[PDB]
Amino acid sequence: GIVEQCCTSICSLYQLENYCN
Amino acid sequence: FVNQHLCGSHLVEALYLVCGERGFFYTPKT
Ligand SMILES: [Zn+2]
Repeated sequence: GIVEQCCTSICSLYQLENYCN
Repeated sequence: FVNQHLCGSHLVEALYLVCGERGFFYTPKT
């Protein structure tokens, strides 16, 4: 989920956008 | 865009900024 990808690890702008509606 | 670990409230603010009018879902136990 988002925590694992973007907080534990680092996310690109594109990966963060996967959590938009 | 920043290349850093984004956690807690900072992560939520990043989604509010990136997603704009679309909105977003924050589901931490996923
Ligand atoms: Zn802080």
